[PDB]
Amino acid sequence: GRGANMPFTIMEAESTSNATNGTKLTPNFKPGDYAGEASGRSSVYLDATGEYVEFTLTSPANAFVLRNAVAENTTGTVSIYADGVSKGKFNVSSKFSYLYATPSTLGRLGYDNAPGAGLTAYWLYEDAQLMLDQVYPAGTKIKIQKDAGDVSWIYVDLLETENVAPPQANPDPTKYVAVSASKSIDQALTEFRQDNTKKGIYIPAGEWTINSKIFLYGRATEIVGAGPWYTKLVAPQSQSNTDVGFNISAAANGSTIRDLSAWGNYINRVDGPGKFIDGNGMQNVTVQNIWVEHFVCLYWGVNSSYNTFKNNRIKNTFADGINMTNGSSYNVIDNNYARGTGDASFALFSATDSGGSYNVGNKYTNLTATNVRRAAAFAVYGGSDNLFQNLYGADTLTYPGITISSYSFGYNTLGFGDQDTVIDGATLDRTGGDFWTSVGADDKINEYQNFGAIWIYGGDRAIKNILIKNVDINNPVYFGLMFQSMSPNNMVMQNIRVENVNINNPSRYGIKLVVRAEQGQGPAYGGASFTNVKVNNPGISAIYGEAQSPNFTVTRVSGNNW
Ligand SMILES: OC[C@H]1O[C@H](O[C@@H]2[C@@H](O)[C@@H](O[C@@H]3[C@@H](O)[C@@H](O)O[C@H](CO)[C@H]3O)O[C@H](CO)[C@H]2O)[C@H](O)[C@@H](O)[C@@H]1O
Ligand SMILES: OC[C@H]1O[C@H](O[C@@H]2[C@@H](O)[C@@H](O[C@@H]3[C@@H](O)[C@@H](O)O[C@H](CO)[C@H]3O)O[C@H](CO)[C@H]2O)[C@H](O)[C@@H](O)[C@@H]1O
Ligand SMILES: [Ca+2]
Repeated sequence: GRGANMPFTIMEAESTSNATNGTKLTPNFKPGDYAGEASGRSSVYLDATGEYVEFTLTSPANAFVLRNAVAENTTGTVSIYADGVSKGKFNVSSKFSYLYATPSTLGRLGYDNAPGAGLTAYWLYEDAQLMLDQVYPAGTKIKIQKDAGDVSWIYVDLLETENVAPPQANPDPTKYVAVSASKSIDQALTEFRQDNTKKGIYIPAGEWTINSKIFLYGRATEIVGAGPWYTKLVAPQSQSNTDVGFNISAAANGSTIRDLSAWGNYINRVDGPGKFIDGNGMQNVTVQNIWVEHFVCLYWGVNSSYNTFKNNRIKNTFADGINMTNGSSYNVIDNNYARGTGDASFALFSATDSGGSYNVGNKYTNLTATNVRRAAAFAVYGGSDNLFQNLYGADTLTYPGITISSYSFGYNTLGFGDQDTVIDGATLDRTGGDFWTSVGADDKINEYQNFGAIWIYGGDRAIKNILIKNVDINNPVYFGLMFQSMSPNNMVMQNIRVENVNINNPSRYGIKLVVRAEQGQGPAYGGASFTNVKVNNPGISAIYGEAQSPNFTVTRVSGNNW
């Protein structure tokens, strides 16, 4: 009931509703582990010819996405059956998975694709997409099976199913110049610009190369596809880390991109390039119903305002999904789905290194973000008057479900401003995790620093006016809520409120006031108010750190069972 409303249905392979003659992993929360990195922290291991997982369709489907893990540096197949009749072969491959690092060098996570001595493999799961020539009814038994000739072994994590409409044709051949076998995207855009009666271009079903950053200028431009399953923009797969996509300047304010998919060719993170859409001051641009993969980001906006991001799918990128800096204001990020982003899936960063003030007035609504391969599902870094509402986040590999931080990351930065940053209506399932190193740390349980479902981090910038309300935190890895001040700046927390929050079976505490994260770090400064904040069945205590935090005040307004 919370998050994005998407046309596809996700079914976990390990659900005991599904018959299998293979191996269900028992869950853990461990990076670089096939259960830890899986959706729902488990998957079904198919290991020998004839092993299968049998799903039952709850909704008709003609298209299927298998999130899976196969061996490093292999491509192959796994079989799919409909009611016991074999119907195709998924094309599975570890070409975009397996990024290498070390427990002590987790800052390199996402950047290094080559195996080497002493390196652990992370980011183990990738996706295979398959469309079948039949719409199958609900109640169909869809069997994922390892036949002779299929890959040696495979971890089956989940299957999304979708009933995909037929491809939409050119809305009007007189108003949209058509990409074709003889006409490239670039050429169609030239003809559009040069003929004032055209509203833009139509990209039809098929696979179209994008080896370029396509700049949209001149006037508001409409870029329309036949559907994400049918219109595929394809970065050249023979190459790697090719910066392609769209750049939308202010000349093309009011432009539209919709109903297509873009398949990148990145195999590791690169900082600078790699965004599918570049927003430099763009305004009133609508990005709608696109499906992006294997880019660094879907979108990175710079001082772009009044834009709409609606119904998109962001899967398997190497850094953020959607992020915005430099006074990017009054944008609507509504009804988007993210899975397997390589950094925070949905974020707002008030960086001012390009002459912009606060990110203000933005709305991040009906969002779903799972399997965050690094950092948080939702991250808010400074800003003012920004709303995060009706969110579902789950299975972060390393970090909180929600990060609220005034840390500059080394840039010219504004902290939180005069109006509340609000987080209203969130469900976070199995969020938090392990990252960085915990040398000299208090409350030390392992090699790493441990992160609660929600992290309130005072950095080197002001941290104030934060309202967290109507949040359900189910089985966090460690804590529900975690308050932490960076030393030595010791920025004081004012006007933090937590209302109607349930923390269900946190393994350690429901509330952790960080006392010494690291050598050189001290307790948190400021305070926070608590109303109807319920901690149910903690592992150790309901709240940790109160007595050791003399510079932090806990205001128990009412309703608190701790
Ligand atoms: O305005 C800051 C710069 O943004 C771009 O750089 C990004 C990098 O800084 C980095 O961003 C981090 C990001 O992933 C996020 O989750 O956490 C931090 C704060 O929210 C960010 O610092 O990596 C991103 C992906 O490669 C970069 O997009 C611009 O390219 C750069 O010119 C700006 O200076
Ligand atoms: O995955 C989180 C981000 O990683 C990178 O940014 C780093 C900062 O988050 C930060 O990390 C600190 C870490 O070194 C250790 O000291 O713990 C601190 C808190 O307990 C962390 O805040 O600082 C580093 C230097 O600026 C950054 O390397 C990526 O740049 C960013 O994209 C990620 O979102
Ligand atoms: Ca699973």
